[PDB]
Amino acid sequence: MQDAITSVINSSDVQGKYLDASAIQKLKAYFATGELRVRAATTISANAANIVKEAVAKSLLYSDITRPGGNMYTTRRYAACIRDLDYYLRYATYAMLAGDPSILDERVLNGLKETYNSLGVPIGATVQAIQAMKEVTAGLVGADAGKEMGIYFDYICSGLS
Amino acid sequence: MQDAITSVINSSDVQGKYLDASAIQKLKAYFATGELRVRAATTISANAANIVKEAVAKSLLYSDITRPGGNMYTTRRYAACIRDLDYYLRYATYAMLAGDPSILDERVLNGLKETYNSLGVPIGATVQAIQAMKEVTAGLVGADAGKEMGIYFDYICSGLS
Amino acid sequence: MQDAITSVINSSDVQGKYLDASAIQKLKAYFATGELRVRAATTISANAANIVKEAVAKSLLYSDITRPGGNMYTTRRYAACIRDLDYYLRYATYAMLAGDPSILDERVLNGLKETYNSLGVPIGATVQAIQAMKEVTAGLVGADAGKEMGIYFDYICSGLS
Amino acid sequence: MQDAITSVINSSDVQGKYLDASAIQKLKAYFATGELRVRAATTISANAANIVKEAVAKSLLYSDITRPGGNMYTTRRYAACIRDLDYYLRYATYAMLAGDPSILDERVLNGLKETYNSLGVPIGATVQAIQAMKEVTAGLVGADAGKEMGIYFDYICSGLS
Amino acid sequence: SIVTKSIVNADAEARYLSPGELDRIKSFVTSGERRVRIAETMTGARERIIKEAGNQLFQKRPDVVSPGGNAYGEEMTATCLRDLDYYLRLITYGIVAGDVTPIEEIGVVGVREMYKSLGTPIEAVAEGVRAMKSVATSLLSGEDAAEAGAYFDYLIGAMS
Amino acid sequence: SIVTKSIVNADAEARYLSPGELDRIKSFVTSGERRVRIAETMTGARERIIKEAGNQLFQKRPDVVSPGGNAYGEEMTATCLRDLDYYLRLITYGIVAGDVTPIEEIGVVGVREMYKSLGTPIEAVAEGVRAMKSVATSLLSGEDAAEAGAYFDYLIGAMS
Amino acid sequence: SIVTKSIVNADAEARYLSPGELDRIKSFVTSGERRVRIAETMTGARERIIKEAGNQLFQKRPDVVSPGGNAYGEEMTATCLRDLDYYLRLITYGIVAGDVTPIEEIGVVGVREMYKSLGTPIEAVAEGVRAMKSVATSLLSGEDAAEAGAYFDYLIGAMS
Amino acid sequence: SIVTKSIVNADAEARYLSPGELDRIKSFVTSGERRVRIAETMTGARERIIKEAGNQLFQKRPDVVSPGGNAYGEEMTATCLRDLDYYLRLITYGIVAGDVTPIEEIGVVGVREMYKSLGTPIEAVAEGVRAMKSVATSLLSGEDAAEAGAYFDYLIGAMS
Amino acid sequence: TVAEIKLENGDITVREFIRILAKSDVFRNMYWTSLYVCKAIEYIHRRL
Amino acid sequence: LDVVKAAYRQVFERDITRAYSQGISDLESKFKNGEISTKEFIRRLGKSPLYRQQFYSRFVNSRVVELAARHFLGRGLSSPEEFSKYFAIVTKGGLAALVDAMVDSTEYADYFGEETVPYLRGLGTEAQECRNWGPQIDLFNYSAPFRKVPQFVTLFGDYKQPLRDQHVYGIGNDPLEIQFGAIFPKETRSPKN
Amino acid sequence: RSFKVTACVPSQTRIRTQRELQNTYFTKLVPYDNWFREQQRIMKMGGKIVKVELATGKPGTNTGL
Amino acid sequence: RYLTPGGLSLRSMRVGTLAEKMTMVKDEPTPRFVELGTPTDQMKGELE
Ligand SMILES: *[C@H](C)[C@H]1/C(=C/c2[nH]c(/C=C3N=C(/C=C4\NC(=O)C(CC)=C4C)C(C)=C\3CCC(=O)O)c(CCC(=O)O)c2C)NC(=O)[C@@H]1C
Ligand SMILES: CCC1=C(C)/C(=C/C2=NC(=C\c3[nH]c(/C=C4\NC(=O)[C@H](C)[C@H]4CC)c(C)c3CCC(=O)O)/C(CCC(=O)O)=C2C)NC1=O
Ligand SMILES: CCC1=C(C)/C(=C/C2=NC(=C\c3[nH]c(/C=C4\NC(=O)[C@H](C)[C@H]4CC)c(C)c3CCC(=O)O)/C(CCC(=O)O)=C2C)NC1=O
Ligand SMILES: CCC1=C(C)/C(=C/C2=NC(=C\c3[nH]c(/C=C4\NC(=O)[C@H](C)[C@H]4CC)c(C)c3CCC(=O)O)/C(CCC(=O)O)=C2C)NC1=O
Ligand SMILES: CCC1=C(C)/C(=C/C2=NC(=C\c3[nH]c(/C=C4\NC(=O)[C@H](C)[C@H]4CC)c(C)c3CCC(=O)O)/C(CCC(=O)O)=C2C)NC1=O
Repeated sequence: MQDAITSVINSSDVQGKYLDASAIQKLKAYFATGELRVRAATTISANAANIVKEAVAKSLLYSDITRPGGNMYTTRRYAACIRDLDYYLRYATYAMLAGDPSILDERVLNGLKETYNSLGVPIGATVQAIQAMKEVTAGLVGADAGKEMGIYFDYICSGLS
Repeated sequence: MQDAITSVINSSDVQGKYLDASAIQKLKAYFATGELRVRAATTISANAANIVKEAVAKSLLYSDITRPGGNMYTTRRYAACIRDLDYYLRYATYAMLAGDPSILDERVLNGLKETYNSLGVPIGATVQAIQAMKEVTAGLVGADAGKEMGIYFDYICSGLS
Repeated sequence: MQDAITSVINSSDVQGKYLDASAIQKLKAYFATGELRVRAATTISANAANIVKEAVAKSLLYSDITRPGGNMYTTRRYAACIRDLDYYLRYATYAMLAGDPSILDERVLNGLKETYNSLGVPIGATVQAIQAMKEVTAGLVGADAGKEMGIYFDYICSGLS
Repeated sequence: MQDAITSVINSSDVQGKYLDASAIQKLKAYFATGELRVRAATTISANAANIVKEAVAKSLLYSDITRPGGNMYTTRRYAACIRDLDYYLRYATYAMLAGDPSILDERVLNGLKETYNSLGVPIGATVQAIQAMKEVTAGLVGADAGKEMGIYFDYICSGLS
Repeated sequence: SIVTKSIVNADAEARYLSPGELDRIKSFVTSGERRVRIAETMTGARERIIKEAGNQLFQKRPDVVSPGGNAYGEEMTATCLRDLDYYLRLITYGIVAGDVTPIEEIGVVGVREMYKSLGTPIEAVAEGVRAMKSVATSLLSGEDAAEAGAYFDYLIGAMS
Repeated sequence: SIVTKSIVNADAEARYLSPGELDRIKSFVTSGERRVRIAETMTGARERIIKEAGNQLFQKRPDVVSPGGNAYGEEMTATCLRDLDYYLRLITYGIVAGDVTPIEEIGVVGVREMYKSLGTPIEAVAEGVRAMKSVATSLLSGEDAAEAGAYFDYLIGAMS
Repeated sequence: SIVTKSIVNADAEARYLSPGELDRIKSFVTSGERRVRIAETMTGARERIIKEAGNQLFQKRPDVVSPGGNAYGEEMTATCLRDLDYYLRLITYGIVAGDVTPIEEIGVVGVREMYKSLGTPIEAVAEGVRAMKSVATSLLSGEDAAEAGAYFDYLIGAMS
Repeated sequence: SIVTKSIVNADAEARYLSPGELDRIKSFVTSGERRVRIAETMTGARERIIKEAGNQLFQKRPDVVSPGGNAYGEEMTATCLRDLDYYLRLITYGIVAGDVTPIEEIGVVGVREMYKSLGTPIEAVAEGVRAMKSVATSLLSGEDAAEAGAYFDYLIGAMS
Repeated sequence: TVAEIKLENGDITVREFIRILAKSDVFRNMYWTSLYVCKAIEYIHRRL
Repeated sequence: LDVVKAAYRQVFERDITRAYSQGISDLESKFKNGEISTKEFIRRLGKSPLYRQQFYSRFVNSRVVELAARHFLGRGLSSPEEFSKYFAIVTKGGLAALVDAMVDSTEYADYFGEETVPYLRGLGTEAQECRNWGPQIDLFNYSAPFRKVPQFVTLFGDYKQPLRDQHVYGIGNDPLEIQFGAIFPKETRSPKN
Repeated sequence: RSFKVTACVPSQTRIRTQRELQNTYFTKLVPYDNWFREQQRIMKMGGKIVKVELATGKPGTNTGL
Repeated sequence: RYLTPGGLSLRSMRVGTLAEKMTMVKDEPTPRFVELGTPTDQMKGELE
């Protein structure tokens, strides 16, 4: 739940002392990179229905999985697969705006073995969808913002496998 | 640890009475089909390495799970999975001969839902593979013993979940 | 959930094919016995307090499972036990009428073996109850429809044991 | 731990040939005399306490070594020798069913000689006890089964001496 | 049974069942029809075999009956005759089971210190089952009373 | 030997052999004259099977006979036939023993270690004893080949 | 890596980081820029190595490509170039790490059980990675081909 | 059939057929039930003969399915299994009729001018039915495979 | 039934009928008294 | 005699000579001779049919490896690779190889060695780890052979996982989803927890 | 098959861990199947095997454990 | 309205209710030598 601000003032609360100059320097390291994230979080929010559109066509479409016998065959399953991908963009922008992958341990990595195993979701196609989604996102957002966003995409698929 | 013989012994022991005529009818039913199971337990233990490379190649290979991301992408995890699946064929033909699924319940089926959710394997692809092991054995020892095998494969997949 | 028509659609949907001449005789064997099963259900429901009466009269009454040192003894636990036997018969009406045991595996066989160890009621008396319910039913409905009702009786007994 | 079955297999393999005609006649010699060996075994397994009960009363009791000053004056020692004598009958039974002293050679003989002299056990008092016990079993089992009883109790009596 | 003792021996070696073990189960079910004739024969002669073997028990050992012993009481012998019937409950099981596997965990495991606690002599039971054996070998033919007497005399030495 | 498996079973619990176990030996000894008659059909037809099952092998697996294979050349395939001829010889030890422990301690303890180094495909060896099974069972009577086919059958599964 | 292996050995003796493994690690990390421009050139020419060692394997082992072998058919021999694509991909992880614990945890520890369960000969892969080594030493310069060629030579020892 | 071949043998000499020829009809029809039992298990195992005898053919002779050969390609391999599938239909036809004459009147009049024109080697198509003989006799029992194998031998005898 | 005939009259709605159902002693005995507290928070949250 | 009392007490968790009147008596005689060492007396006890009737055929193979380590090694499993070494031995040769791979280990002979009995190594007798602090003292209790679901592998794998889907207050606060009843995994009946 | 062995195995850790020292130079029957894992274990501690003598087993069999 | 993911394995991972969840049958077609052998006319009467 916490961010780079509320990890510093949580860890400096619990020692009992006030905010000191070793911890304010950690806040200024977040405040120097804060302007980079708000430009990064704006452009993904205007293209959330289009990053998902291209990345499904990057790795998922015209496969076994799109075809019958695969998993995303029925229209009912298909939309869901966009929707079960669209949380992975919205929660990754929240952790990019936070500067901490503490949202991602908390909202979007709880059942993520056990929901997907108890629904017939293949894990190995979701990890292949996400670095197909990371490549089009870092192309859309830039080289500098792409590696900060690239931590929180690779935080998800490492916890998902 | 019980047989289809000794369960009729034990269920006529908690009541404390002797062997009734329907209890001897349960023992004469098992003695009548006694030689059928031993003609199957030779032939399945003959081809115990041939079924495990057939049912895996039927419903588990060339999917995404052998591809990276999935739970069969490692050579540590391919050889663990054949070790995970040789146990299901070996304990079934143990339970074929005894006529009792009590061997499966306290040797295989006790911690199997709880380890598989802990290690993060697909239960849905395992229960695919044990059900893929059904029609290979049904097409090997004939339809009579295979339908008698199918009560003990469908006790495994019922007890996985 | 699904029945004999929905499953053979869903067996032929996930292959991607149409309804071939190898699946129409699965429907034609269902539609030939379509008039047989509807007469089978309408004599179950007219006798449904007597099939559950004659089933316990051969197994549970005048034994020492209804002794004061017994599981059945308090009348809270009796009226549950008739009702826990009501729900085995009424869903067995359904699966015979559907032609597929999938409604049994969703609601009756949900967690029933793991509730019973958590309660302490015996399982070995319950298979004696339903197999006493099977011999009452096939005499009442008829030796044709008692055969197909005997499958869905023993499918519960395969899941309890 | 080899058998008359196996020693004619082992002598046929240290040559490296098949089962010849001389190897057949050794085997049919075993199968002709093997039927009375099982009938000899049931009697000595039945009277395994009654034989040792009067074997000590013939030779051990009311002598110097069960007197004070003797070896067997302690109740540990008198319990040990009955434990020593029940093993000598049980292993000679195991030598009787195989028909060879190779069962008697591996288990019991390698440590009786040097440790009875280490523990002060009189071997020269032990040997007439067990060859009295070889006399009382021939009256119990019959004369024709008594001769091959007499050749392995001699093999113990040669190994002690 | 002989099936479970073939299985849990072959489960500890983590292999399948050997064909040396698979003829053992195959010859067992062919000879199972003989021993279930014995189980109907022992069960029908149940009420006869208790009272006469106890009658031979009393003349051999009167210490249970006499005062100073345990069963000096008109209820206290009635639990003794039920206790003999508890063992013939087991003897007809292992004849059908083809082993002494129902003799073991129901009847013989804790009996050396159970009877030490209760004050009954464990040696005194060992002739009562032997007096039961001498009547049970009389009603049965000798090619079947040899094996049915062999299940008894396992338990005789296992008591003492 | 099925006798030796019973001795180590009864020695490991420090007890005599149960009458369930002695019934197995009594069925083994009275069938032992039948056991030698199984081997005499196979010894007298030893050269018939190996020349047949060589040709049964080399149609199903001619990757061996083609060059680059493990037994290429007529000096090598004579050694491949005596590797078959050991296994027909060993089965006649295992039939008359009753157990599979002469097949084990002679042939299949380290057979996945030797044939790994020797370069031969062990799946072709498991084909080869299966090619040896189909002709040798047809030479026997069908009741004797039910028991004798099982000693063939453990040699199939313990290969691969 | 080596840095894991130096910690894990020093953690087992429960001391601090020794002057020994302070200088193994420092000599590793000042060679860290040299190994990545070794490992880039493998990934920079991954389509040439797979095509050349694919050309080099199938002339050495024509039993594989010929029908009845495992990689037969245009879908199956495309998978054997993919089966070698992983092992070239793993070697670049081992060159960067400076050890073979990327090779060990991903591509070694269950190989012989898997390739027996797939039907392929195990030693035919051991020729192919050895043929993959013979085109990788022609890429690099001489003093680096001894370093990167040792990681190929580890993978041969896991197979055979 | 032998009924057709004996009517027209008696039709040219224009009299009623002899009891020496009528008894051959009587032995034909009384053994008529057994020959349908040979055929009706081959028709039920029709797909699992041709897929393996084809794969035993291309493994034994690889130049046919190799490119440059006649049966190269997934279409040409499929039509060169129908050329094997057609003969399994006629062998099941010859087993029912009792004689080789529904093969001689259908399958083998002009094969040496058919496959000379089509380009396939006639020696290789005689090898495939030899692979079909070694598959189908293994799927049949010990006694009945000899009478089925003679019609397999006539098909190889007509091409060679 | 005195909770029930208010619904059959129309004097209460169904949402008021569920509240007057699960405040009874038969619901309180079955799922509150005979359970752990945070089990019984979760199970009434599961049903309603 | 009180050594061979405690050797049964260490392996079989209680004195089954005193309480069940049974134990193989030929093995004590080779033990009391000084013929076999105390390492061998454990190992020939571990391959006995008394052990596999008591601690091998009643449990899952993953539960046996956690239960054998508390018997012979005297400690819990410390690492998931150190579990996974011993679990391959159970598929190799079953019980007789598993007790062979653990009693002949260098973890055994460094600590117990040659002529002493194994003793369980609790807190205070040596330093104890922090990774498996929970299920080690839980394994050292007498209620250890009734934990049927395995302890270590359900949490050695869980440390690499993210937070598993359950109820927020533990798995015992999560009812089985059926039509009625409110059944619960009672944590005291069978330790799911 | 089993054979006795006289071996003296010092520990080389009892200075560190401070345990009760058990006095080596033992004699024990090690069986044939378990010996080379136990023999290699004497080499890892650097102990010196003095005498190995075949107690029981009759060296040269092909069957019979 | 909702259910716990461990509870969906209890409901729908059975043997009977698995064909609606994932793929199960995967029918191989007629092999191409069989469909090359038919005369593209599966029925004929008098013209036999
Ligand atoms: C008996 C008639 C004579 C006698 C014997 C006596 N023996 C012992 C002690 C031991 N005897 C053995 C021998 C064996 N143990 C075996 O397991 C086997 C193979 C089945 C054999 C041959 C051993 C090893 C011992 C030592 C073990 C122990 O003592 O517990 C004693 C006890 C000696 C003591 O001081 O403890 C005695 C008294 N004594 C007699 O009266 C007879 C001459
Ligand atoms: C990163 C670690 C890793 C390994 C080791 C690995 C092996 C691996 N090899 C496979 C197949 C294969 N691999 C081969 C390989 C070969 N054929 C030959 O004869 C040659 C010797 C050889 C390679 C040059 C073949 C033929 C198959 C297909 C097997 C089949 O479908 O029957 C498959 C199954 C198909 C699939 O991938 O879906 C796996 C999982 N996969 C991995 O992810
Ligand atoms: C005797 C009863 C019994 C069984 C069955 C059992 C299984 C068991 N399976 C394991 C792992 C496993 N089981 C599987 C199996 C599968 N995962 C998949 O993706 C496939 C769908 C499926 C097989 C086809 C895999 C891949 C692992 C390894 C996971 C890992 O190493 O992290 C482990 C952890 C040990 C290890 O990973 O080395 C155990 C203890 N234990 C037992 O005691
Ligand atoms: C179809 C879906 C469905 C299922 C699975 C269902 C199962 C079911 N059967 C139950 C109880 C019960 N089950 C029995 C069992 C029996 N009666 C006997 O006396 C015999 C011993 C035995 C059967 C022959 C008993 C006695 C109870 C009451 C237990 C108790 O109140 O303690 C309970 C516990 C309910 C309670 O006790 O409050 C449930 C949930 N109800 C359903 O709607
Ligand atoms: C029932 C009597 C009967 C026979 C004998 C028959 C033969 C026959 N085989 C043909 C083709 C063929 N047959 C083969 C067969 C083979 N190629 C090889 O090299 C192998 C040796 C061999 C099979 C084992 C091939 C490849 C063709 C296609 C010829 C081509 O496309 O060049 C064709 C032309 C296309 C067709 O109709 O299939 C005929 C008529 N047809 C019949 O109705």
